[PDB]
Amino acid sequence: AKNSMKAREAKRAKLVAKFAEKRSALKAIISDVNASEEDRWNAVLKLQSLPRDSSASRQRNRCNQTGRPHGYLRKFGLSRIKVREACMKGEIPGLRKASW
Amino acid sequence: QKVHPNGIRLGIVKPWNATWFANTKDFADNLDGDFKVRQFLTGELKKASLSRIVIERPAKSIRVTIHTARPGVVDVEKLRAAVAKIAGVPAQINIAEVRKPELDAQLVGDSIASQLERRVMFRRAMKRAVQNAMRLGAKGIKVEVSGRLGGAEIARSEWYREGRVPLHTLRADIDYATSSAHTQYGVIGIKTWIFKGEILGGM
Amino acid sequence: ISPHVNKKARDQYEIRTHKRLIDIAGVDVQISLG
RNA sequence: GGGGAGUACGGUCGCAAGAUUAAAACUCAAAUGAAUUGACGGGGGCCCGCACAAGCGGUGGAGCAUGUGGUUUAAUUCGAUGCAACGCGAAGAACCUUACCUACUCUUGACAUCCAGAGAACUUUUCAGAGAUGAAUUGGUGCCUUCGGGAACUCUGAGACAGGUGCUGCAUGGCUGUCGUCAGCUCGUGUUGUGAAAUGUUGGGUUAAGUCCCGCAACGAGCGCAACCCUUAUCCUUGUUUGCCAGCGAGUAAUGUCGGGAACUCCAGGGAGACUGCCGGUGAUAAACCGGAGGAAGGUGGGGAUGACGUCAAGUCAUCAUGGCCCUUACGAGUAGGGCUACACACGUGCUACAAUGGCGCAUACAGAGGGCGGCCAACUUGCGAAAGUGAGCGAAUCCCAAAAAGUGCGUCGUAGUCCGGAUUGGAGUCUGCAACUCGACUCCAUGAAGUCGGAAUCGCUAGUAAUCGUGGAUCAGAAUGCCACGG
Repeated sequence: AKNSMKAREAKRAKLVAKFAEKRSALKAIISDVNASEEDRWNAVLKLQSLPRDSSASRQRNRCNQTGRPHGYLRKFGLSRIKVREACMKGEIPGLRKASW
Repeated sequence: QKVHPNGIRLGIVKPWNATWFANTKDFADNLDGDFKVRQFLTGELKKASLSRIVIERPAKSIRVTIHTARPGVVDVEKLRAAVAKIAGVPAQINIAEVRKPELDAQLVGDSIASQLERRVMFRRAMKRAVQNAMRLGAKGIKVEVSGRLGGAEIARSEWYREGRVPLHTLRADIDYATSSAHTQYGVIGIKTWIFKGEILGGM
Repeated sequence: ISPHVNKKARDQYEIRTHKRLIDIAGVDVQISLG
């Protein structure tokens, strides 16, 4: 990736751990069946104001050794390309080629 | 075209460079840790003849093994302390001598890589390696240097093979390694294969 | 397997996990006194 | 020397056609002979592949989905282009992603090292703004002690530097497609030839196979073939829970429910088995071939993995890396809203149809494989329903996803634009998310388009295959007609 595209995601990860409690709490008012409709609106209002990048939805899982946005695999944290190169070198434990 | 020699033989005759059980959560972190450790150790042990960093994780720790031609050059406290930092877990570091360091594909390529960065004849470097190996008792060896060779405007790929290198035989104990000589013309790849005899009986 | 396209070209890896129960680096022990 | 040219002019000869004698200017750096290696031939011989034939089901036609082109657009980022690009990179574009566009913003910078100085970090809470940011507002101000010190983080300043999904894949590495899992591709030594080279590697049989056997100026060897690996067929041995339940007794509305069992299914570690080994025939007593016995399995048992040397300056500088080039108050950086989803249309790949071997309602049966913690979500209640309350269990042979569907049983439709088909649209919602207008999925209600088996042409398939039927997974907040996989 571009170094900025990597940087954008560090920031996002920082901004999600920061506001998790607050966001989650707000959201858990825009919901509560036996809440107040008036207070419901105030919860909606505060969640418009929190940094957008504090939404976890706004994170794109990226390759840890490069920063490839596509082709990701969660188990490893790498793109296909890096998963493979790691596996072949014997650097992912347990993971070999498979036939059946 | 061709499968990775270490890849296909993992489990058959080729051990793993990483041995730790993780559940999915940890698995991807452990992997990123290992990369940082490797990237660090490699970047520090540039003039220590490094081949292979084996990263165990015995419970909540990280044991490294710098297999090296130069246990002397390896300092160790600083490495141990540095790894322990990156991993964030009480790290050990063990050392293993590569006894015959010219029958190690990684070093052999690293050698040729250095030599090509110092402006040596690619045929000279390639050929000396083949001979040293076949003398020290390689059952065979291939070396393929690929790039702008002697700074040619067109990239080509020359390779010399002596002995057997039976890549389709899985019981064959083949050591493979890519190196890269970075030069004024560009990158120059050094693939090295070294056949050290079929292992009957499995891993 | 390809850095770019070539979609039909593909490697398939597995991680098998073995699990043994005994009822009195790489192995994950989990003792359960019930 | 090759062209000029056996030509011009002159002479001679001829009825003529023309013959014969025979230049030059100019021009080119060759023209040429023989032989060698390849490639090619609408040359020959011999062989193989779902190559054709034989079949079976498709595409082409419809509506949708998806990709591409074209066009449009402020932008519709960039790449992939016969085979071998076109459901491809992308294993999942509302924002983010994002590379593009418009607008607002910043230049030692979003990101990095160095240096100096200041401030712990951080924490509220607030105004302005689309937001980035900027100015105000409180709490906290710890570590490590040389104690002007360690760190570390924050901020500002300095210039070195940073940054670039900018260009070059025709400078590269790495990776990949392709011939094709085709049976080839070569070397040493010896021999032959002035030599390029040849021989080996050809020839007689044979094989899936340069597979093997004989011949033979070749003798050996290497990379390929095969084997070694995974899986699947059957058996044994070790063990027995979270799986099992034969024989066991006791229950429950039913439950392997539960005592108990270790039998069996199964799970998983270790072994056994298939070798043309055996018999008969055939052939050169060769290789091998045809057939038979035993056997779960027969001649490579089935499937997978494994891709020789190279070919296409094939693909990828946008995964990454990298030579050079270029940009550095901008080709770097932040943000907000658009866009990649546009559409006169063309094509590629799909999905669903056109119906009775069917639809429809009801009743009832048999799977495999996989996934799951900010996850999978039982039960209950509520709702027509999406779901919502709400509440267990489960990091899993335990709990959950979870229902198999084709099938079978009995009705109904009565063969048509229908009890086919499902588009489109109106309306009412649920859910995810800061946010579903552009541009999500889902539900309900209604609406019920095209289509009545598809020209030329063309694609896939030789067996648990095709066809058909559901099922799971990655990516993933949400979004699968694609993809990977699983069984009937």
